[PDB]
Amino acid sequence: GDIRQAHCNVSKATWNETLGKVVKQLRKHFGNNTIIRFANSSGGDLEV
Amino acid sequence: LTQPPSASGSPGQSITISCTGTSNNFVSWYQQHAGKAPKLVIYDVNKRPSGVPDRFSGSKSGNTASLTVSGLQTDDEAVYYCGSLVGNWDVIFGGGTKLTVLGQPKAAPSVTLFPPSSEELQANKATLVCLISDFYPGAVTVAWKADSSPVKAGVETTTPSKQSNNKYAASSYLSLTPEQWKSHRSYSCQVTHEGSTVEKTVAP
Amino acid sequence: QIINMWQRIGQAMYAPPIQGVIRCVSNITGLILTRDGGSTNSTTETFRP
Amino acid sequence: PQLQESGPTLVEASETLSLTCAVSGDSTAACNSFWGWVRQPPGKGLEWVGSLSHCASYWNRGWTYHNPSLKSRLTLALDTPKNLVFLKLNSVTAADTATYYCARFGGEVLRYTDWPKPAWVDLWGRGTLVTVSSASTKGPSVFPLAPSSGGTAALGCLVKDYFPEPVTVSWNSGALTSGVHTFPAVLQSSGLYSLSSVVTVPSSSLGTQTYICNVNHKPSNTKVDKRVEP
Ligand SMILES: *[C@@H]1O[C@H](CO)[C@@H](O[C@@H]2O[C@H](CO)[C@@H](O[C@@H]3O[C@H](CO[C@H]4O[C@H](CO[C@H]5O[C@H](CO)[C@@H](O)[C@H](O)[C@@H]5O[C@H]5O[C@H](CO)[C@@H](O)[C@H](O)[C@@H]5O)[C@@H](O)[C@H](O[C@H]5O[C@H](CO)[C@@H](O)[C@H](O)[C@@H]5O)[C@@H]4O)[C@@H](O)[C@H](O[C@H]4O[C@H](CO)[C@@H](O)[C@H](O)[C@@H]4O[C@H]4O[C@H](CO)[C@@H](O)[C@H](O)[C@@H]4O[C@H]4O[C@H](CO)[C@@H](O)[C@H](O)[C@@H]4O)[C@@H]3O)[C@H](O)[C@H]2NC(C)=O)[C@H](O)[C@H]1NC(C)=O
Ligand SMILES: *[C@@H]1O[C@H](CO)[C@@H](O[C@@H]2O[C@H](CO)[C@@H](O[C@@H]3O[C@H](CO[C@H]4O[C@H](CO[C@H]5O[C@H](CO)[C@@H](O)[C@H](O)[C@@H]5O)[C@@H](O)[C@H](O[C@H]5O[C@H](CO)[C@@H](O)[C@H](O)[C@@H]5O)[C@@H]4O)[C@@H](O)[C@H](O[C@H]4O[C@H](CO)[C@@H](O)[C@H](O)[C@@H]4O[C@H]4O[C@H](CO)[C@@H](O)[C@H](O)[C@@H]4O[C@H]4O[C@H](CO)[C@@H](O)[C@H](O)[C@@H]4O)[C@@H]3O)[C@H](O)[C@H]2NC(C)=O)[C@H](O)[C@H]1NC(C)=O
Ligand SMILES: *[C@@H]1O[C@H](CO)[C@@H](O[C@@H]2O[C@H](CO)[C@@H](O[C@@H]3O[C@H](CO[C@H]4O[C@H](CO)[C@@H](O)[C@H](O)[C@@H]4O)[C@@H](O)[C@H](O[C@H]4O[C@H](CO)[C@@H](O)[C@H](O)[C@@H]4O[C@H]4O[C@H](CO)[C@@H](O)[C@H](O)[C@@H]4O[C@H]4O[C@H](CO)[C@@H](O)[C@H](O)[C@@H]4O)[C@@H]3O)[C@H](O)[C@H]2NC(C)=O)[C@H](O)[C@H]1NC(C)=O
Ligand SMILES: *[C@@H]1O[C@H](CO)[C@@H](O[C@@H]2O[C@H](CO)[C@@H](O[C@@H]3O[C@H](CO)[C@@H](O)[C@H](O[C@H]4O[C@H](CO)[C@@H](O)[C@H](O)[C@@H]4O[C@H]4O[C@H](CO)[C@@H](O)[C@H](O)[C@@H]4O)[C@@H]3O)[C@H](O)[C@H]2NC(C)=O)[C@H](O)[C@H]1NC(C)=O
Ligand SMILES: *[C@@H]1O[C@H](CO)[C@@H](O[C@@H]2O[C@H](CO)[C@@H](O[C@@H]3O[C@H](CO)[C@@H](O)[C@H](O)[C@@H]3O)[C@H](O)[C@H]2NC(C)=O)[C@H](O)[C@H]1NC(C)=O
Ligand SMILES: *[C@@H]1O[C@H](CO)[C@@H](O[C@@H]2O[C@H](CO)[C@@H](O[C@@H]3O[C@H](CO)[C@@H](O)[C@H](O)[C@@H]3O)[C@H](O)[C@H]2NC(C)=O)[C@H](O)[C@H]1NC(C)=O
Ligand SMILES: *[C@@H]1O[C@H](CO)[C@@H](O[C@@H]2O[C@H](CO)[C@@H](O)[C@H](O)[C@H]2NC(C)=O)[C@H](O)[C@H]1NC(C)=O
Ligand SMILES: *[C@@H]1O[C@H](CO)[C@@H](O)[C@H](O)[C@H]1NC(C)=O
Repeated sequence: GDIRQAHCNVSKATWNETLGKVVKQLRKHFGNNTIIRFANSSGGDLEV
Repeated sequence: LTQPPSASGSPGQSITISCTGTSNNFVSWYQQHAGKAPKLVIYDVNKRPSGVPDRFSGSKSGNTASLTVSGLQTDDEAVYYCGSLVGNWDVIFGGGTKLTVLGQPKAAPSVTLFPPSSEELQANKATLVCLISDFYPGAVTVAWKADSSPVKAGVETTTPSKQSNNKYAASSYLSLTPEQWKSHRSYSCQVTHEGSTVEKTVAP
Repeated sequence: QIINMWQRIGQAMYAPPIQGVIRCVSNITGLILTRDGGSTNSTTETFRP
Repeated sequence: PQLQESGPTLVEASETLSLTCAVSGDSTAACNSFWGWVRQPPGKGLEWVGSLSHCASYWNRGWTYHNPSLKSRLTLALDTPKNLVFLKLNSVTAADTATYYCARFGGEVLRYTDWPKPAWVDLWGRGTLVTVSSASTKGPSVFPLAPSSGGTAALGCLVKDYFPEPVTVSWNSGALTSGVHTFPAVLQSSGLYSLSSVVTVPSSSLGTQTYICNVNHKPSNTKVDKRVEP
């Protein structure tokens, strides 16, 4: 079949909308105005 | 794909036939004996299949693909087609190259052109027939002209066939209306054999 | 195919191969997140899975 | 591995051409190759028809490739259990008259990237000739060819539209052997057949001595002799 590596799909519009709604909820704690940056896993076991 | 119309060689000599229009490596060549089915003699450029002699080798340089047959023999006389994958999944074939390993000796073709008859014109039909014979190799292209300008309509040309004297022969049939036959005085028939051409002309 | 989840030692499971192409659709209903310790607490905050 | 083509060798114009290939020694289920057809019109080059394969991926139930020109009028089909290949051509014309070969396509079929890529036919069939005609059995129209070189000229007899083959043309009923020639048949755009003959005779023989060819056609029941004069 296809010579490919396994892949996972996420729709750009749907993930973004949630992020925008979620990032506002963190500001009910971390303060009205602040910069929230997202980043991938730090490091560890593969499961992590 | 553009494949040369003809190719000739003596037994033991090496022949190289080309093909152009191949941008990929999917190039493949085929061998079809007259009155038989085509057989694949090469694939994936140079690579050979089962039961195929070492003397068949594929090659591709730039946009040009090439087949090479060394040590010619009787069984090598056939029509050779090339083909390759193009675009997404489509595949095309060349016009094919006719390679002949016939006995000696080489000779210029011979043309005899016959204008429509009087009885034929009575049926409101006009047909001119070019008879080409006694040529080597066995592949010839035929062209038609009226006075000066060429004739692209009504042209029927057939693959040549070997004769009793071992010389190949072919016939092209031009069918048109009697109106255009009487209007245009002379009708020329051009027969191209290995670069050199042989011409005939008829007028009522 | 060979996995030890839940930090299990002494037992490793081999996931058997599956005939054909596997396709699956699931809902993503939530996340597991961590906050960085580097602070600069009053400046900005970064979150990671 | 053997490919056996089967179906009608004679079909009428504008109708549906159907042909079926029977494979032996291999499975149509096998994902190593594609199955399709390649047609070769009489005295012409090889033209690709199409091929398909049920061996699919996650977004399709298979793959099917059609030649852009023949796409509208053709349908390709594979029977996996019965190991058979099918070809159906709608609205067929005498231009579609060809020797159809059952073709097995090799290439990047067993290990491809994105879509599968078939490029060459490794295994052929013997093939069958399908002739498309809008008419029935017809008798040939005979017209004489009047000559004019080199001390001895050439004259012949013209054999016009007929069907089916063969036709035997002899000069003076086998009176002359040396210097006698006959050209093969030609398929017309109207689905019919045509050919001719030629003989070389001295100019000194021109006179009360004339030449007559004997035409013979078994299917249409035609025996016609015609004298040739310049
Ligand atoms: C995660 O997300 C990923 C996205 O980020 C996602 O990837 C996407 O996956 C889906 C499927 O999962 C993909 O969708 C498929 O794409 C296939 C390939 O599409 C490409 O190719 C076609 C064809 O292009 C040729 O033909 C046209 C028309 O002639 C020409 O205009 C082209 O220039 C080109 O022509 C060359 O080739 C010809 C043939 O060799 C030559 O004759 C010619 O001379 C040229 O050399 C293009 O149309 C596509 O363009 C489209 O997409 C681009 C993207 O940039 C747009 O810009 C553009 O505007 C177009 O929208 C593209 O380039 C499709 O073939 C496939 O559709 C087929 O299958 C469906 C199944 O339902 C059928 O309904 C449909 O009709 C198609 O069937 C035909 O094709 C199949 C084989 O694919 C045959 O089996 C079938 O019988 C039928 O063939 C017939 O038609 C053929 C012409 O189409 C003809 O050649 C045959 O002979 C026969 O008659 C489907 O849409 C999608 O592309 C992926 N996208 C990306 C970005 O990766 C991933 O899946 C996600 N992951 C998961 C897990 O979900
Ligand atoms: C991934 O790769 C794999 C390959 O590794 C791909 O798998 C292949 O997929 C194709 C497509 O489905 C399969 O073809 C189907 O075949 C079945 C019959 O299968 C049985 O018989 C096969 C042949 O056996 C013979 O040959 C072998 C080899 O020589 C020989 O050893 C054997 O003794 C025997 O002589 C077997 O190969 C096959 O084995 C497979 O399955 C086993 C489990 O059953 C498994 O253990 C094996 O390892 C192997 O994988 C099996 O025994 C056909 O019935 C079927 O035809 C229907 O389905 C297709 C779509 O799948 C459809 O297009 C057809 O039109 C047809 O559908 C009609 O008929 C159905 C009933 O027959 C009916 O239910 C449908 O509703 C439909 O009917 C309607 O429409 C028709 C018109 O279409 C109409 O007339 C009706 O009235 C009605 O309206 C397929 O052709 C291959 O078998 C399969 N395997 C291989 C090895 O190729 C796979 O596709 C790839 N992709 C994905 C995503 O997985
Ligand atoms: C979170 O939740 C979501 C949603 O609940 C979960 O998604 C679920 O994922 C399941 C798979 O893990 C999936 O189960 C599938 O159900 C499909 C539908 O079944 C119904 O329809 C059929 C008719 O098609 C009915 O007969 C049946 O009774 C049901 O009513 C099945 O079609 C699926 O089978 C196929 O997929 C699985 C893997 O997903 C294969 O193991 C299986 O063999 C099947 O794959 C074959 O068939 C497809 C075509 O159908 C081929 O494309 C494919 O290549 C395979 O074909 C080859 O292999 C078979 C043998 O395997 C062979 O016979 C054949 O000839 C070929 O060789 C599967 O049963 C749930 O439906 C799905 N949920 C929903 C709502 O759809 C998600 O997993 C959850 N998340 C987690 C983490 O669990
Ligand atoms: C993960 O996978 C899932 C499943 O594949 C994805 O969810 C699917 O997303 C697709 C596209 O986003 C969506 O497909 C459309 O569904 C519509 C119904 O909801 C269909 O109507 C539509 O079909 C038309 O378009 C196709 C492609 O252009 C044509 O092939 C088809 O014939 C249709 O065209 C018709 O309709 C027009 C008028 O609209 C008419 O003029 C034509 O004549 C013809 O009749 C699409 O197929 C699926 O519905 C989604 N599935 C689900 C369950 O939601 C998801 O997006 C994937 N996620 C990621 C991140 O990749
Ligand atoms: C990320 O989320 C934002 C919303 O916060 C998405 O912006 C959306 O962009 C589309 C255009 O691509 C907007 O549609 C537009 O609608 C207006 C009004 O009908 C129309 O005038 C435009 O022509 C266009 O159709 C959409 O309204 C907008 N969202 C909101 C809430 O306004 C963005 O699309 C998301 N990311 C991605 C992947 O685009
Ligand atoms: C999460 O995303 C980050 C950002 O891309 C990934 O970090 C990347 O890690 C690779 C190592 O696997 C880095 O390659 C390294 O490049 C440097 C500079 O050339 C070189 O000195 C090293 O020898 C190595 O080649 C890569 O640079 C780095 N990305 C960046 C932007 O620096 C990280 O891997 C991702 N995490 C996971 C789990 O995927
Ligand atoms: C993912 O979410 C969707 C929507 O919440 C689920 O689909 C719903 O299923 C219920 C079952 O009773 C229906 O009543 C709803 O109508 C469905 N939604 C829509 C929009 O129609 C879906 O089931 C969820 N995923 C899983 C795996 O269950
Ligand atoms: C946060 O916002 C609320 C109103 O949304 C306001 O009353 C409060 O003063 C703000 N806190 C700040 C800016 O620190």
